[PDB]
Amino acid sequence: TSLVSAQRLGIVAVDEAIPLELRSRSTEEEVDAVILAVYRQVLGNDHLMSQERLTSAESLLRGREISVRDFVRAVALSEVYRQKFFHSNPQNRFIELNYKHLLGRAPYDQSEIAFHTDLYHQGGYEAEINSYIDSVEYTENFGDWVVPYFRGFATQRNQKTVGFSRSFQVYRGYATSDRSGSRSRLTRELARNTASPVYAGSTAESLRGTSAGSRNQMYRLQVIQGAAGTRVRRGKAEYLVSYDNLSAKLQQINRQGDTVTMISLA
Amino acid sequence: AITTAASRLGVAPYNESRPVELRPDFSLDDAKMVIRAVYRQVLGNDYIMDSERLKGAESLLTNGSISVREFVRTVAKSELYKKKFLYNNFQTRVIELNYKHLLGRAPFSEDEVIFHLDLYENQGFDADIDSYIDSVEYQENFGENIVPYYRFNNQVGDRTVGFTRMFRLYRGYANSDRSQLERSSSRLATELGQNTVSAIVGPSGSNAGWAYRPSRAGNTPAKALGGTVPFGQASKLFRVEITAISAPGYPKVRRSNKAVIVPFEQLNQTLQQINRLGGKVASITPASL
Amino acid sequence: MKTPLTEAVSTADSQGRFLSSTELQIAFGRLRQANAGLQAAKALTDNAQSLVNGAAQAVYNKFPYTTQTQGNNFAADQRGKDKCARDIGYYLRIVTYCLVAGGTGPLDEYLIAGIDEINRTFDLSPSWYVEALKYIKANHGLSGDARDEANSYLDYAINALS
Amino acid sequence: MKTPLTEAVSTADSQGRFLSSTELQIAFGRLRQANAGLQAAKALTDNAQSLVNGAAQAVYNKFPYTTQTQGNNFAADQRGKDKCARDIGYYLRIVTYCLVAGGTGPLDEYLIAGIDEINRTFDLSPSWYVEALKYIKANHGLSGDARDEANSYLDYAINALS
Amino acid sequence: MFDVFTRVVSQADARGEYLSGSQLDALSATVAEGNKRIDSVNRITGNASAIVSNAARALFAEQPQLIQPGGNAYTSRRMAACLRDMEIILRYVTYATFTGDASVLEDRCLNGLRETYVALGVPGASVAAGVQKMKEAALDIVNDPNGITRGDCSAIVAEIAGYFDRAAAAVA
Amino acid sequence: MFDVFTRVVSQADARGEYLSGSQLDALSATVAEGNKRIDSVNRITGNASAIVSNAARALFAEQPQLIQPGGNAYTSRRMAACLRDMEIILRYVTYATFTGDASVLEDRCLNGLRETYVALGVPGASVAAGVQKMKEAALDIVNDPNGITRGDCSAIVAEIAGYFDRAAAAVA
Amino acid sequence: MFDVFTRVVSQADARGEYLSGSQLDALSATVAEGNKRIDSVNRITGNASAIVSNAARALFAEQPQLIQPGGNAYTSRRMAACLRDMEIILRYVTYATFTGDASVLEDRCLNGLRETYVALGVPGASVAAGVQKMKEAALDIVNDPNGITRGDCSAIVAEIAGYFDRAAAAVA
Ligand SMILES: *[C@@H](C)[C@H]1/C(=C/c2[nH]c(/C=C3N=C(/C=C4\NC(=O)C(CC)=C4C)C(C)=C\3CCC(=O)O)c(CCC(=O)O)c2C)NC(=O)[C@@H]1C
Ligand SMILES: *[C@@H](C)[C@H]1/C(=C/c2[nH]c(/C=C3N=C(/C=C4\NC(=O)C(CC)=C4C)C(C)=C\3CCC(=O)O)c(CCC(=O)O)c2C)NC(=O)[C@@H]1C
Ligand SMILES: *[C@H](C)[C@H]1/C(=C/c2[nH]c(/C=C3N=C(/C=C4\NC(=O)C(CC)=C4C)C(C)=C\3CCC(=O)O)c(CCC(=O)O)c2C)NC(=O)[C@@H]1C
Ligand SMILES: *[C@H](C)[C@H]1/C(=C/c2[nH]c(/C=C3N=C(/C=C4\NC(=O)C(CC)=C4C)C(C)=C\3CCC(=O)O)c(CCC(=O)O)c2C)NC(=O)[C@@H]1C
Ligand SMILES: *[C@H](C)[C@H]1/C(=C/c2[nH]c(/C=C3N=C(/C=C4\NC(=O)C(CC)=C4C)C(C)=C\3CCC(=O)O)c(CCC(=O)O)c2C)NC(=O)[C@@H]1C
Ligand SMILES: *[C@H](C)[C@H]1/C(=C/c2[nH]c(/C=C3N=C(/C=C4\NC(=O)C(CC)=C4C)C(C)=C\3CCC(=O)O)c(CCC(=O)O)c2C)NC(=O)[C@@H]1C
Ligand SMILES: *[C@H](C)[C@H]1/C(=C/c2[nH]c(/C=C3N=C(/C=C4\NC(=O)C(CC)=C4C)C(C)=C\3CCC(=O)O)c(CCC(=O)O)c2C)NC(=O)[C@@H]1C
Ligand SMILES: *[C@H](C)[C@H]1/C(=C/c2[nH]c(/C=C3N=C(/C=C4\NC(=O)C(CC)=C4C)C(C)=C\3CCC(=O)O)c(CCC(=O)O)c2C)NC(=O)[C@@H]1C
Ligand SMILES: *[C@H](C)[C@H]1/C(=C/c2[nH]c(/C=C3N=C(/C=C4\NC(=O)C(CC)=C4C)C(C)=C\3CCC(=O)O)c(CCC(=O)O)c2C)NC(=O)[C@@H]1C
Ligand SMILES: *[C@H](C)[C@H]1/C(=C/c2[nH]c(/C=C3N=C(/C=C4\NC(=O)C(CC)=C4C)C(C)=C\3CCC(=O)O)c(CCC(=O)O)c2C)NC(=O)[C@@H]1C
Ligand SMILES: *[C@H](C)[C@H]1/C(=C/c2[nH]c(/C=C3N=C(/C=C4\NC(=O)C(CC)=C4C)C(C)=C\3CCC(=O)O)c(CCC(=O)O)c2C)NC(=O)[C@@H]1C
Ligand SMILES: *[C@H](C)[C@H]1/C(=C/c2[nH]c(/C=C3N=C(/C=C4\NC(=O)C(CC)=C4C)C(C)=C\3CCC(=O)O)c(CCC(=O)O)c2C)NC(=O)[C@@H]1C
Ligand SMILES: *[C@H](C)[C@H]1/C(=C/c2[nH]c(/C=C3N=C(/C=C4\NC(=O)C(CC)=C4C)C(C)=C\3CCC(=O)O)c(CCC(=O)O)c2C)NC(=O)[C@@H]1C
Repeated sequence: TSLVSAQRLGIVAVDEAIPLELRSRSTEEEVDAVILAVYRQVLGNDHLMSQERLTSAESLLRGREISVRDFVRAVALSEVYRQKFFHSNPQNRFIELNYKHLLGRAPYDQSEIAFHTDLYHQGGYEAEINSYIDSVEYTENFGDWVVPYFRGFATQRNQKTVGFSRSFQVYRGYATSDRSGSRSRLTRELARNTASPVYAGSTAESLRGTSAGSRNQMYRLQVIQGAAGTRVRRGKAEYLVSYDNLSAKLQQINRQGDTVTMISLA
Repeated sequence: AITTAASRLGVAPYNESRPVELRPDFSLDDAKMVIRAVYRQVLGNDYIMDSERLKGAESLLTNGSISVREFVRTVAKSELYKKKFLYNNFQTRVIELNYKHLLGRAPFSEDEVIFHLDLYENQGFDADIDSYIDSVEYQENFGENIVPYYRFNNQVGDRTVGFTRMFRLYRGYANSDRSQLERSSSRLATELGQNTVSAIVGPSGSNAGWAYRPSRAGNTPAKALGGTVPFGQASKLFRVEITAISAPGYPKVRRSNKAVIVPFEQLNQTLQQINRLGGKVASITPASL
Repeated sequence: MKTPLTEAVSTADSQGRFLSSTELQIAFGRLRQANAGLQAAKALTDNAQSLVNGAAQAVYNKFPYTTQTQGNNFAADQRGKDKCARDIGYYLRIVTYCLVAGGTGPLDEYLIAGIDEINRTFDLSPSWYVEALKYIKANHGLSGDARDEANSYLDYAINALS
Repeated sequence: MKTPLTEAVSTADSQGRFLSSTELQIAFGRLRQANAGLQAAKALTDNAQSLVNGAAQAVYNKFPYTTQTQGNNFAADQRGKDKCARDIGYYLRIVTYCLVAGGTGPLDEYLIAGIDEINRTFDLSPSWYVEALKYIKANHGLSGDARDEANSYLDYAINALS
Repeated sequence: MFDVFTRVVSQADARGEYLSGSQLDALSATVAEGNKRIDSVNRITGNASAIVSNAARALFAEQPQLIQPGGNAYTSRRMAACLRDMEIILRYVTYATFTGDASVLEDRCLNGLRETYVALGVPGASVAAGVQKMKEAALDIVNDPNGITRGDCSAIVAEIAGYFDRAAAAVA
Repeated sequence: MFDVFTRVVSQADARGEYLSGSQLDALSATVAEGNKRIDSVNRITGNASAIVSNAARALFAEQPQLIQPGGNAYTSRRMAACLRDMEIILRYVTYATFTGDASVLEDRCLNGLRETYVALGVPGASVAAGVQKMKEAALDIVNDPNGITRGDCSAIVAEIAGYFDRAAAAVA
Repeated sequence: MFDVFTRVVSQADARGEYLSGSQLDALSATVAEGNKRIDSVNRITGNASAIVSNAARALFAEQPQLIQPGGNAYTSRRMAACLRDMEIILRYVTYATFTGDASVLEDRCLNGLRETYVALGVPGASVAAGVQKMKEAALDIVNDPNGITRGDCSAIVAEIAGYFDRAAAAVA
């Protein structure tokens, strides 16, 4: 996005990122950069140990035996990708990680969760992974030679608006990674076809003045509430409380049976 | 509810005053109404000069940065509130004022005094204010978005002792909680300590005997222990509270307020005698049977 | 946005590398250019109003129809002339920003990106702005490195428009 | 953090007013005390190890059962002695923090709040720490304003423990 | 919140270490500047209404779109809110100067202010311009030589400049 | 919240049906195990302080970075908050044991606890380790065969273990 | 991200105004300072491995709980990830020094870092301590007078120290 929203949302680096294309007759440093970019983006910005590198796959990329898309497929199908994204993750978290790593976006619909779940159940992890890489979306966005990059913060054709908001649920910052078993943040949002407020970068913080407590810290409690007291006017509720009253807010939320969806520092 | 005696007490203006709620996506008049209601009720109807107004808390409430409950908390923890109600008051009076402002009711028993005085002494005034505001009672009555209001009417977890003590704490609509006859003295220390009640005396303009207050000592007890025996033959006994006794003058008149237990058969004579002594009848309560 | 220092850092970061002698030479080139760029920005700022007014008049002279045909996209009335002068001032101010920054990054971020569909939606002819930029090129009165860098920005805008 | 300056600003902010002469006098008193507090912190810091060892020895002498009775809460072994020396060092270091800050705020924030729950849960006698603080009072060797302010913080800790 | 003393104390406590000799010497140095700091706080406070009013007048003179009908400073309620905002920023800047630390300004005033302004359509660039006007008005008032003891206040002026820049950067 | 009976009542009411003979017999079997359930609750309650203190000691021995300066359990208010959190987890586990249902533990203790610990910077994995220590001590205490009518308490012990695992899984 | 020039460019564009004479002179002053800024970047880069290794050694000596089994720097993978974090922080500090602006730190290096550390259980205070060690070593390397033209580099050293402190505060 433009700078004025970019600094607020903490997505400046994504906006200024330039797609990396492996051209013909590329030098050694260009193949090195492509391999590094693929490892960074497909493995979700983990510190990749040299013992986890795909030496044969990157040799085939180096000798121009395979394309960038093929190397991306090899990294995605590799046991390293399985270990850190599949074997200890729920299926819905796993496929949103696949959407982030392979297509550079957040899931748009619950039907996309129904797809890749049935696809896994029929054809295994390999068929499920190949669905993303062989998709029309991957072809039109990246082709055979462009390293996949995150696209959820930019307006795409055939995109739902919610994706942009949901993008902030799968991209938590430039210095973040998809390393830690974890549950998807988008489960209820996808199932009920909703959107959640974006609290990313500096958007989550709120004014304090003298209303914050001793340590000048406010907390935002996003809860789902119903009538169990006073009249409830909305199903969604947001409470801004100081640290000193946080426990009290939690307990009164708890004794009314309201479910806490998110708690963040504001 | 209170219907026939609402105007005599100060309850009638609060009968048609609905609770002030800040709805989601509120307008600016809604924000100003919440600010006005909070100033009137939390600060006990004191006049608020412009220099004492909490501009930042008002701004934050207007913006939605804080809720009504948070704004009430900020007002109750402010230096304005502590100057008006904390620094010059016995902590039992502070507790009475806290219950009246933040909960809209009088303290029920000595246990509340115990809890709040211990909490003030061990963790400070701010923590005590928090206990008033984070209480289950506050949540069920006002919640997050409703300005606290006087709870005159009977409710689920009430005691009638609170109904009687409300009129010890509240002295009329044009009254300001720092402009009452008892001034800075605790109104309920004896009552909460002894688990007793006082006959309800209404506010000034609606009740001629409004100014009656019992003294420190030498007060006529509520009930007629002994029955009608000291009064010869009598049917029923009544405790009459009399204020503004002045006509005979000192030394014939020592205390301008006097409570007398009189038989039914002397009630006519008692009333005439009260008229002669220039007094005003505050209340008359059955004392026997 | 596109400047020698930020792109050197972004290229180095995408490669996971420290800044090496290459990026240091990039900074040296920026330092060599920067004083001339700053004095070009000062000279354009001081004579900004005269340059903007003269550029608008040159556009009106070479495109006289813009001064008497009625319509929202033309400068026949005062509102059109105010919009036109504001647009030319936008161009000149962003060019001074480029001279300060040492790259076309201000032009790309503020003006160049999305200029074509704006010009299309509001039926604004890019040849008008090309003539305004040509007047600015011919009347800024700069010399040496300041002129060379400023003209590079002005005809970068011209190339983007044509 | 209860310090003169932070509390002055907090009180002024609750009234929403600028800092008047009252807060300036609070700052002047803080300035009058600060050099003595800093020298007190330096003297306590330079002598800290001997103070902690001597305080630990004083506690072990007054309560010999702590050095000879088995149990996690006692110092009959090396682990318990190390925990005891660590606790006394915490006390001394936070006292130096109080001397630097000009108030009991470090003691309140780091040590005092919740200490009775600590001593109850882990069966630690507050009398031990009172004896350690008395040794520090009797042995810090401070004089004048530094001694008065340091003894105020040590006595604050003693009063909290008693 | 922190002041100049408790900031170093908190860093040391997180490290579990006593303050070093250099840190204590630096704290003694800022004690030696304390009179100058109190003078700065007093001079800005004593000129606060003039600073806010002149800065606002200059801001609306150079940005007439703020006060044109429909502008963000148009209507007396929004103009009052703008003036109040300027005074709030100036007051928290004085708080930061008094404490010797930007924690009060950042935590109580600046945090979430940009979000609030965005959500309201308050133009943060012009608020930053107004804070910049209050900037030189206050720096010239702090540096006014008349009726004060002679000495160099360059360090405290730089610190106040930094607080004013933090506030302008936070809003913009 | 739900207890063991009201859980099946809610499920039956959502289906519009009476409990079946199998459901009534399962509830009767729960009733027949009630004395052991009360015994287990009583034994954990009577040793709650010991469980919390021993588990905290074991956790801080195995994870010393929690109590070193700068650690999340360092300073008396944070160590006390941590001990209080241990106590709260144990108390709600006892509540779940008493009711025969995990709804009280989920709805009143674990609701938003992971998000709370993430927001506060409290390490949830270390909390889970402390919960595992409380689990092992408490299961030993419930299985102690001294001074109680001998019986097989494996089912209630497995249920208590499940509640402890639920707490530890929610925090970690 | 911004460099020292584009920061004021973006501020001016939001204001819709040309850079004033004072801003252009300040930028010219920054340009005249440029050679020593390039030396500071070069000196930190040429000693990056020594800075990272020595600071890591000092951090693990001061906090042995990190490297003992069960600690967050125990095992080769976790230790190597820690060494990479140190190198990365130092590299981004060099980026900030080279550009003259801190936006590269917030945009990239500190963008969600505290969230990452909380999620993984990495002790942020220990990272801040390591960053402080790298700060002291790098400032010593920059201030070394041997083999360079003599001059005053106090302003650039203060700026580098500010970048290091901001990195430390992002995780502390
Ligand atoms: C596993 C939990 C252990 C175990 C338990 C066990 N308890 C009983 C029997 C009883 N225990 C009680 C309990 C109480 N009586 C009281 O008044 C109170 C105080 C409020 C308590 C806690 C009772 C009433 C009984 C029944 C009578 C009796 O004393 O036996 C049994 C026997 C089976 C039964 O369900 O009645 C068992 C098995 N036994 C073990 O071996 C475990 C270590
Ligand atoms: C503080 C940083 C230290 C310091 C620096 C300093 N350097 C110079 C001068 C120059 N330094 C360079 C740098 C390079 N030349 C190269 O080819 C390379 C590799 C690409 C580098 C890094 C240059 C070009 C100069 C100018 C020539 C000269 O040697 O004078 C100065 C002098 C002032 C100036 O701005 O030129 C200073 C102050 N000096 C100290 O005392 C600190 C320890
Ligand atoms: C114009 C009337 C107002 C305005 C608009 C504005 N929007 C954006 C950015 C985005 N708009 C969308 C919306 C969609 N993308 C889609 O694909 C769809 C259909 C499914 C919609 C509805 C999104 C997602 C973005 C962000 C991503 C992107 O910009 O590509 C901007 C740019 C904001 C920035 O800072 O760059 C603007 C300016 N702004 C106004 O002031 C008008 C009132
Ligand atoms: C070392 C001083 C301390 C320490 C570090 C540690 N960090 C991680 C893991 C990660 N570190 C990062 C950080 C970055 N990645 C980037 O791309 C950027 C640049 C913008 C940064 C700042 C990330 C994202 C991770 C996530 C995991 C990954 O593998 O990348 C670990 C690993 C934790 C684990 O393996 O579970 C460690 C150990 N740990 C200490 O104890 C030191 C105090
Ligand atoms: C060593 C005994 C001889 C030698 C080797 C050499 N090989 C290459 C380059 C490549 N080797 C391969 C082969 C494979 N890669 C794989 O992944 C697998 C398993 C499927 C095999 C068999 C490939 C594909 C290449 C090209 C890619 C790459 O360079 O890594 C080189 C480099 C050639 C060059 O750089 O141009 C060399 C040096 N060289 C000798 O002199 C020995 C006789
Ligand atoms: C003015 C003609 C005389 C005078 C007045 C005076 N009054 C007060 C204080 C209060 N006045 C009221 C009255 C009302 N408040 C209401 O809300 C209503 C309508 C329902 C009325 C009629 C109240 C309650 C107060 C107390 C509140 C407060 O803030 O004071 C004072 C102030 C006394 C003091 O500050 O100590 C004064 C001075 N004084 C004169 O000399 C005139 C004859
Ligand atoms: C101790 C030397 C003697 C003693 C004391 C005692 N006091 C109470 C109860 C109360 N004390 C107070 C006091 C105050 N209220 C305030 O507002 C202030 C401070 C501003 C003070 C000093 C109050 C209000 C109570 C009631 C609440 C409470 O009970 O805590 C008791 C308990 C009385 C009872 O029966 O509950 C006692 C024991 N008693 C002696 O015998 C000593 C000579
Ligand atoms: C009915 C047999 C007689 C009667 C009753 C009557 N009562 C009221 C009003 C109130 N009743 C109470 C009593 C209580 N409040 C409590 O909290 C408790 C329990 C702890 C008691 C016993 C109170 C305080 C009120 C006033 C407040 C309220 O009603 O909410 C009325 C209404 C009077 C009026 O409307 O003014 C009536 C009619 N009246 C008869 O004639 C019967 C003999
Ligand atoms: C004079 C400084 C102020 C003043 C006085 C005032 N007092 C009265 C009336 C009475 N005063 C008393 C006195 C007492 N009762 C006792 O038992 C004691 C102790 C032994 C005392 C001191 C009484 C009983 C009355 C009423 C009967 C009587 O008048 O004697 C008045 C007259 C009030 C009226 O209007 O009736 C006055 C004026 N008034 C001021 O303005 C001075 C500040
Ligand atoms: C002047 C050379 C000719 C001319 C001008 C004219 N322009 C417009 C309208 C717009 N101009 C722009 C351009 C920009 N906005 C920016 O933010 C920037 C980048 C920093 C640029 C270059 C835009 C977006 C518009 C439309 C919105 C607006 O009105 O501001 C008009 C009016 C068109 C209309 O329909 O309102 C005119 C008249 N007209 C001539 O005849 C000249 C030859
Ligand atoms: C020394 C006077 C006596 C003694 C000490 C002893 N202490 C413990 C355990 C703890 N001490 C503390 C205290 C603090 N932690 C802090 O962070 C601070 C504030 C900065 C303080 C004051 C705590 C929290 C513990 C328990 C957790 C921990 O181990 O850190 C022990 C061990 C108790 C146990 O059960 O493990 C001991 C032995 N013992 C003696 O005999 C001395 C007389
Ligand atoms: C003045 C230079 C510019 C301007 C200002 C303006 N601000 C608002 C509204 C608010 N300002 C705040 C800010 C604060 N409130 C506080 O308590 C504090 C300290 C923590 C701050 C910094 C808030 C919260 C609001 C909203 C609530 C309120 O209205 O008070 C407005 C009004 C916006 C509206 O539409 O109502 C205005 C006008 N506007 C300009 O154009 C100037 C550049
Ligand atoms: C101890 C095993 C670990 C640990 C704990 C720790 N927790 C906090 C703070 C809070 N914990 C809670 C949780 C609850 N409060 C409740 O009322 C209930 C029931 C709903 C729960 C589960 C809350 C809300 C807080 C914050 C508010 C408050 O403390 O009252 C802290 C303090 C953190 C801080 O002071 O910043 C700590 C230390 N820390 C560890 O390192 C252990 C692994």
